[PDB]
Amino acid sequence: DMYIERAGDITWEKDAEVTGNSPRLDVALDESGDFSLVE
Amino acid sequence: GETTDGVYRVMTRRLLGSTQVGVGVMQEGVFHTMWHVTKGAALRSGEGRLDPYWGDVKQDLVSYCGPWKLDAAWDGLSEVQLLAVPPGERAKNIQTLPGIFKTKDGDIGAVALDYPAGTSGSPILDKCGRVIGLYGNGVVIKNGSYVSAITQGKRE
Ligand SMILES: O=C(Nc1ccc2c(c1)CNC2)c1cc2ncccc2s1
Repeated sequence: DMYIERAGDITWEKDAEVTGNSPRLDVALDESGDFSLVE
Repeated sequence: GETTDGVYRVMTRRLLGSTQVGVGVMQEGVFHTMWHVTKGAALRSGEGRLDPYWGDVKQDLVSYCGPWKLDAAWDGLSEVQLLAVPPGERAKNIQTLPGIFKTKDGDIGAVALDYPAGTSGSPILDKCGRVIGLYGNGVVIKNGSYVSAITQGKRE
């Protein structure tokens, strides 16, 4: 049985940790909502 | 129960202890999450019940108490922040520049950040604090890491 709990306000934080790359990938989306890589 | 705007954890007591299966956004009295988090099942908020209102397995989105309210979009240029709510850990903003998912039906933003599967439904924000999409549906790359799409719904 599922329940929800508050975890915070939705705001932008100035000087948050900046990480992660920006990959450009060829993908396909099937009828079940699952993504897959096309190569 | 609690209908204040904000980010919420989606929890279950079906498995061992209390387990976090995902996250969602409360905005304008509507709860927004990814379909794979709840599978369209009802939710509890204190003593109150939240019933599903709209959902789609292909978009992997679901709204409760009313129609989908989030309509902001990534501008295709600027950095964004993932407001990650990891299981058992405090909400944390992480800024990143999104990549691109190129599909036969158009391009979609993508964030390359790795978090537990129980973080699915965490919102992605623009510099004004607007929710431009939810994190949790994407693909696994060569090294085993995840790249999620910036999944956004349509506000009717
Ligand atoms: O498996 C996942 N997501 C998902 C599950 C079931 C379905 C869909 C997506 C869409 N169709 C049904 C993951 C989300 C995630 N986040 C960060 C790191 C690793 C993962 S794996």
